[PDB]
Parts: sequence; structure tokens; C-alpha cells
Amino acid sequence: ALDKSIVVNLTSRLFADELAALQSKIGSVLPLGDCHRLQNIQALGLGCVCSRETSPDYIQIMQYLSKCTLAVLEEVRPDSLRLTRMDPSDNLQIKNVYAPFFQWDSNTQLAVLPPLFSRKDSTIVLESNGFDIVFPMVVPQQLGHAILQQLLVYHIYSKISALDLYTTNVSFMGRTYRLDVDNTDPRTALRVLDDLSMYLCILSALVPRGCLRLLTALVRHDRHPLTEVFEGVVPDEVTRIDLDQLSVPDDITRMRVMFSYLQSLSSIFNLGPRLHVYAYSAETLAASCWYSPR
Amino acid sequence: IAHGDGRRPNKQRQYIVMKACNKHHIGAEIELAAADIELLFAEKETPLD
Amino acid sequence: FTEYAGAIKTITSALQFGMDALERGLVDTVLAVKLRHAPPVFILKTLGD
Amino acid sequence: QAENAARLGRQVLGLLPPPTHRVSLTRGPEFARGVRDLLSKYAASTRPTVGSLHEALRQAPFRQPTYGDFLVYSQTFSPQEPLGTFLFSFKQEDNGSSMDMLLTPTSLFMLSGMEAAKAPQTHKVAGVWYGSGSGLADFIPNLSELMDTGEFHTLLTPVGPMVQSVHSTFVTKVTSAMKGVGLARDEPRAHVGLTLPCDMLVDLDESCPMREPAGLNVTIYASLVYLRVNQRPSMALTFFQSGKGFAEVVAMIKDHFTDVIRTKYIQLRHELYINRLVFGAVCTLGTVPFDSHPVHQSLNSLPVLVFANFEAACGPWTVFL
Repeated sequence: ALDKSIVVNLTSRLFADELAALQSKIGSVLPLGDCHRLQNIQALGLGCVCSRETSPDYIQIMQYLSKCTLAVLEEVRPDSLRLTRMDPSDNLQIKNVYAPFFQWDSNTQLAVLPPLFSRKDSTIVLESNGFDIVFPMVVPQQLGHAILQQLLVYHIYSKISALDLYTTNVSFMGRTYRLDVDNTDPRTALRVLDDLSMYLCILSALVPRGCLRLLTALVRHDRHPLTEVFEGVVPDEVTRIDLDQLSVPDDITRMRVMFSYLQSLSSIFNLGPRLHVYAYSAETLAASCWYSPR
Repeated sequence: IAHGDGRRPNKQRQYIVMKACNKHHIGAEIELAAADIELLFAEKETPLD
Repeated sequence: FTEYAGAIKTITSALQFGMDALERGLVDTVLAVKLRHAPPVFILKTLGD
Repeated sequence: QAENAARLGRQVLGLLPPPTHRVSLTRGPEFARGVRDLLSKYAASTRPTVGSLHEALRQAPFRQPTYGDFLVYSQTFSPQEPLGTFLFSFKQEDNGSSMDMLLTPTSLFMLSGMEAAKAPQTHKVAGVWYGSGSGLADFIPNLSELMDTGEFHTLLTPVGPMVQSVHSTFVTKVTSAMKGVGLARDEPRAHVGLTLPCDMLVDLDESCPMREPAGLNVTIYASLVYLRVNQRPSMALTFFQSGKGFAEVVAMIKDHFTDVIRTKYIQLRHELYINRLVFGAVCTLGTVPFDSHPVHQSLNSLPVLVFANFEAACGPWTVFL
């Protein structure tokens, strides 16, 4: 049948320092540019788009990540790096050594993200060859979304400033985290926001009137656990739109268009290629999964 | 040649080259005297002919 | 038969191409090893004395 | 005469799905000898030959597509095609016992009715396969109203390329392909690729370079745009060839259709109909492998691209704007 193997030639013998970090991460996922057996080291890193002196733009880096093929390491010999390949759709072992550690189980779902917490921890530099190698981060799909949710909010509220506890902290059950923003190029993260101004004001035009009248009946006295956003007071805008009388066949045409544009919001909140894990071992930290196509 | 750098490999390559024949034409005239032709085919019957 | 035996000729000539593009790999890389360790004359000559 | 029947003893027992790997435990470790295609590194010698590797070539992956059998009026499907066109199954209501309606992209250009300068090549060619546009408009009377409320992208199910078509006077049989590489009928051991007219295809990745990564995959996308010309609703179908992934091309298709968004939405400062807001849709016509060269052709002229090793994998219609 099909083989999958990439062995990487390298022009200098690696030091014992940098080999100890590579021996630590023997099971890891890093993307690379071309589909061949032999390969130069300048394609193995994710740092062809994310270098130090270049200001990184994590949306464009994540935009970069869906293009490339993904690969898993097998051995780290002191001359040649040896990797295995991931093709849709193939079952394969994957092992998480990833440093901001989360816990998985059987029947979980994953995604691949650029490093958004600690670049210095998740990237090792190679002083022997002069080229650095950048590792992406694998995240379950709930936090896979919820970090991108915060980074889109952040570029909204850095432009208005032309403080940090509300904008830079990704929330999760049990833990809070710090996003890495010191030097970010907003221009590729703002074109996504440029399309968000397109979808969101169209959705403000076709608003169902009955579903506005539902909140005027709800949030004044009927208090629920998931309506604490409004804090018990109606917004001033919602009283203005509900002056019209209700009729069913107006909203039937509206709610289908409300339905059809939420089909489009998949395309702007996309992750990378997804990973549907069926079996995960706990104490071994190995797993098994099939790589999804883009 | 198989390389160790890695740029892309090179598949098998062939070429099919067309050739053709150039033709030529050649001519050179031969004049004959009409007086010389006229005396050829008749029979000689005298010591002068 | 001549389609079959004309197909076994192609795949060998694709695979004799396989080995003999790797024997050029020897003559490339061995010559590439020498040139990494070959300083020029003007550097090495006065170190020779 | 049984020698002809002995041929079907060979070919049918030779061409089967591979059976399930089931060995009783009392036989022992014989089952490891029954695993050959998982072995993928064959030994080589000083002078390897076919007789050294005839076992190596014998294991091959299991590829068999699933065909579609359509019974079409001979008026809608034009009787001559380049045998690799793309298709669509339009569906309104089961009125007959078994009659089906199929749309080539040259035919859907005729039901559209757009201006000539949008596609300056196929308008001459699609004008001679059919009439003035009323030969096909008789079957769908709602082509004015299917464009207003925007239900036309919900009624097309992308099918794939042709394989075979036996043509009669009134009824034309069409054998289409799904799931991948359709086997060519007339030429043995050949594979039918997908052919698009050069006018309808719009490439997406094109650079000076002024670097993009390689891959194994590039995905042809279908598109279909609701617009208005001469104050009459009409559609516009374009194709895309890109391997950028779905998160980029939706933003890239918006830059291609910028002017079409602008010239329409000047109208709705005056009249705002919620039925009019729906604009376009994008399906996924299946993957193409990388670095296959699309080869130009010429038919009658009509330039037609071709994609070798095409495989089809249909997707939903998602409404972009």
C-alpha cells in the first residue's frame, strides 16, 4: 500500500544541548512545506512565517497552517531528523508532550494552533545551523475556538486605544491564561474583522421581532442562569424595535435568512485541520486519531 | 542525478525529434542542330554519305 | 504479446534509470566531499613551507 | 464456446473485493504471511528486474467509484459533448415515472441570460448547442421567481464528470461518476478526467512570486452568484482552483466579486427586501492532486481545459456574502 516517511538531511552535527530538547519531544506535530523524502531544515520550522525580527501576525500564521502538510517525529538522530507523515484519512499514533498541559480522553476532538502562550518555551533555536524551529500547539476544539475568540476581541480594543486583564486572558474551567502579545501585526487580523463588520450588520437588519419580544418578556422578571449578561436591565435599543405588531409569515422569511448566514460564520471562525480522536491512553500519553482534510 | 540537497527530484525524461528529407531538382539542356537530325535517319547510298 | 512484452521493456528502462541515476549520486557526493575540504593554492601554499 | 465462458471464470474471480482477513487460531502464525500490502519497503539488488519486483507491483490499493445512471430528455442534454464535462442534477418535483433533468455549465449559461462580455467565448458555442434560451426555459416556469427569493442554489446537487452517454432520438442515457476516477468505457484501461471550458474557470493562486507551500491537494470550488442585469434577475456561475484551504478562499472570492456586490446593493437604498439579500453559494467539487498540469485543448472554436487524475467529492452549499 502506501508509505509515509520523511528523513531530513542536516549539514552540521547537532550539539548535546539542542539534542536534549529534541529528545524530550519525540512525539510532536510540526508542519513542513514540501512532500518529499529528503528535505532541507528551512522547511521544517513554522518560523518561515514567524521569525524574531519579523513582527508575527498570529491570524496569518494560523492562515499559513491550513496550507501545509503536517508531520510527526519518529527519531532524533544526531545528524538527521526523521519524521512520519499525516495524510487524510489515516489512523496514526499521536503523543502529547505539549507544555501548557491539558488532559484528553477517549472520544475527544482536537485542532492545531500556533503557539499563543509562550514562544520562548515552545520554540527552540538551533545555534549550530543558525535556523530556528517553531512548534505549533495542539488544543481541544473548545479551547481551540476560545483562544481565537479572545484574539479577535483584542485587536478590536487595541485600535480604540489609538486594560489588559479583560483583553488578554483566555478563560476556561479551572484555569486562566495569558496570551502572548508584545509585537503583533494587526493588518491580517483586521481583514477578518473587516468581514465581521460585513456579516454582523446584515444580521442586525433582518432581526426577528418576536425573538426580540421574547427577551422583553424574559429578562425583566423571569431570571435564568445563562441570561446574566444583561444583568436584569433591557438595552435601550430593544424597546425601540418592538413597536411593530407581530406576524408569523414575516419571520418565516427572516429566520431562514438568519439561518443561512450563520452557515457563513463557519468560514470566518475556521480552525486548522481537525483531529477526531477515538482512543486515548492515559498513563502512556499516547493516542490514536485520523487526520481530517482541509 | 539523484541529489542530497533536495529541491525536487527529477522524473524520467525523453524526447522525440522529427527529421525530414529535402528534395532537389536538376536540369541541363542539350541542343541539337535541325540540319544534323535531318540527315541521320535516311539511308546512305553513295560514297559521300 | 507484443503489447505485453513492449510493456516489460518500458518498466525495466524506467528502473535501469532508477539504479543508474543513483550511481551518479556517488560521483556527485564524493566530489562534493572533496570540495568542502579543498582550500585553494594561495591559502595553502605558504602554509606548506 | 465454453472458452468464452472460461474467460468469465478468470475475470470475475480475478476482479473481486479482497475478502476479510480471518484465520482460525489453531493454524498458528500463518496469518502474518497473509499480510502483503502493508509491506511497503521492497528489497533491491544490484541489477533489479521485473522478475525481482513482479510481487512488489502486485499489491495495489482498492479503488472503485460509484456511478450514476440518469435518464434524460434528448433536448436538454446536447447530443454531442466532450465526454468529460461537469454536471448538475436539477430537481423540482417527481412528476414522471423516471425522467431526469441534467445541466451542463454551457447549458446553465443559457438559462442565466447574462451579458456576452462576461463570458466572450462560450456564448457563441452555447448559442449553437441550443436555441435562443426558450428551449430550456419551458421546463422550469419559475426561473423568474426562483431567482428572487434565492432557492436556486438549494436545488442543484453537483454530480461530477461524464463517463458514457448512449444517445437515441428522444431519450438520452447519461452515465455519470461520483467518488473519484471514472473508468473510461470505449478506450480500455483509460480514465476519464474532468474538463472545464477555459472561459468559466477562474484561477486563484497566481503570483509573480514577488513563496507558497506545496501539498498533495488542490480543491476545485464551484460558485454561483445571484445578480441583476437590465433590471432582471439572472445568475452567474464561475469556478475556482485553489489549495489555500476553506478559511482563505471565502475571503478571496469576496475580492473577485467586489464589483458585483457593489453594483447590486446600490439598488437597496430604495427597496429593502429580505428575500433579495441572499447573494451567492460555494460548493466543493472534490480534490485534484498537486502539480498535474491542466492541458489546453481546442474543440468546435472552444478552448477546453482538462484535469487528469480528477476525483470527485461533493459538498454542501454554503451562502457566502
